[PDB]
Amino acid sequence: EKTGLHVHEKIKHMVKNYGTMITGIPAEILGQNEAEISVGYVKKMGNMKENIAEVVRKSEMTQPTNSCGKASNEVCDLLLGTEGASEFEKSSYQVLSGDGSNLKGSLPNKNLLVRVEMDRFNAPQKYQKIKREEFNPETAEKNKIYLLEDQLVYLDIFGKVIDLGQTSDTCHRLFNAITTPFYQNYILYDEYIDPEESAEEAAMFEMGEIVKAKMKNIDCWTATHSFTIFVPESDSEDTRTLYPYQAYWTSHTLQQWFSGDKDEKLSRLGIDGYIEKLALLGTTTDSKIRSSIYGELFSPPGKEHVFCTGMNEKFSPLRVKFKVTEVNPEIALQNLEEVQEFIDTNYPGENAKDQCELYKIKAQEAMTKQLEMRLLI
Amino acid sequence: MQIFVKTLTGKTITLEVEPSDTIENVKAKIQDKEGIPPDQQRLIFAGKQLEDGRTLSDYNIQKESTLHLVLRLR
Amino acid sequence: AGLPRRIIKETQRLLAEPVPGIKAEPDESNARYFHVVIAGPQDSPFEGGTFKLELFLPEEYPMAAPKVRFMTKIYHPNVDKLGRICLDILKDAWSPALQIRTVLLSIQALLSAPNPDDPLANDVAEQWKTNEAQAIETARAWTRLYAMNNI
Repeated sequence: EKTGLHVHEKIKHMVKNYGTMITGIPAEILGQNEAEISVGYVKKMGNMKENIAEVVRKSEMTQPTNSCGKASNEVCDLLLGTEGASEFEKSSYQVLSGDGSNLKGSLPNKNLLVRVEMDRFNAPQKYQKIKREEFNPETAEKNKIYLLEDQLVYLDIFGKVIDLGQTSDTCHRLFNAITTPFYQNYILYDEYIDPEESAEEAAMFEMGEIVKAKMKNIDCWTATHSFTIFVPESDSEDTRTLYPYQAYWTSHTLQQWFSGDKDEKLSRLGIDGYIEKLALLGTTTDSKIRSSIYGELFSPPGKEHVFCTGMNEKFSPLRVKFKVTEVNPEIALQNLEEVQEFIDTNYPGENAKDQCELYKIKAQEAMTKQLEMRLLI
Repeated sequence: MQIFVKTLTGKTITLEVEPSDTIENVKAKIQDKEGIPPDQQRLIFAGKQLEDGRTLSDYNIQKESTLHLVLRLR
Repeated sequence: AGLPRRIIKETQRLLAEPVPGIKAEPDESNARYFHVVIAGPQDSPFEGGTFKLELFLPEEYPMAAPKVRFMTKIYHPNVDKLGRICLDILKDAWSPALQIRTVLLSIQALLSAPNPDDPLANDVAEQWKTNEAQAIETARAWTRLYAMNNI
């Protein structure tokens, strides 16, 4: 009698209730470390105890993480354990099949944990014609196209020069077709430029269609999002659904994710239904539906129709990468129960709200004591 | 050349870099070391946030420096 | 210069097919500068006000984001003391597929959907999150105080 739904149940209850506390950092360390980073916010005149008080009160050290990756990291070290997850780090991610195949097939009827990473295509959208005489790869702007008199290169994120397979005769033409001075340093995929207007514009159009072509065989990928999904052992093809666990930068915490029961709402999609949506993210070339689906899956509960609109329209194409492994209910529920010991031992209280309010207070005190120390001269 | 990054948890982690490493690079360094994407991290140094188009020498930090990794923002 | 076509055509499309509740004109001198009046949205504490903004296209415009400043005084937690707004993109930066009209629309939306959990003016955000109804009351007062009788 130690289930897969017993680990979902227990980790969800515990995140919901103790927030940042599931990490099991003492409040005294939060306090000191926050004091350290905030020493400089304290006013320098008046009575220092009050000035310190003012900084300590505005703090939010106890509010849970926000980084989608630090959240998924700490899910990992619960469900799997320190050494557990450290050697799940190793496993390389498998990019998702056009249709969803590899994931479905990578989901036995054990107690498994997929960790996803999601990449955005950070391809260049700036270009600059320039003389070769004045180039300097460690001096110029990275992730950009350079058009020399006789060669067409990409400077990449790390500052490597990557040649774009063009003859020097095509380069010569392009360089010299582009004369009007504010298009010397400008953008590749402008929609207001017309090939059937100038030779310049035909050039700018053409160079752009080169770059677009080359670029679909270059690792421009950078990581954007992180989450986990939890797939408890079922006794059926229907009595089986999945539970995704995320946070998001400047949006929501895992705590928040669970309290609006998004995990549950996405488990009511079905497993094929989830992966089919998730698979479409990486394959559609329509921004409006890339945005829709992104919201559906990754927004905080309730803001699904407004998370990816206007300014947060998703324009980069995305690449979902997954990696799987299994979870021994017995090692996980020991990880969790070992956290609940720590809490009840050091932050005793009979409501949980009370146990947190004690944590915060102990944090605040620690912080106050460090600042009091630091600023006595 | 080689720097430190302290989190609020006090988890210091150390990276090997180059003075002409862009700040967008250190975040990927961190990604490889911690599995946190760069879009879900924020680095500050001596008070000042660091922007993505700049380098460590442009912030004037080399050898045994600590950058604070910040994993909560609003 | 004053080109490219992009700026030219954006400026035409804005004058030709404007955004309901938003008027956005180029300055005679400086075609990269824009006087903007946004009406207080219906069903919001700013209903019946008009708010003046300046929108500047930085000289790298198409890929730098335009800078926006509220001229009119406004009691809103996403506009600082100097009338600056958060234009920040979420796990991304400004693409050139984002045009002036998207930012204008976005400010508009922000007036309808004030977000105190991303504060730019802490006193007012802090009052918006606890005494929302007193926040909104003062918001309506300010729009009467500074955003009525403006043309």
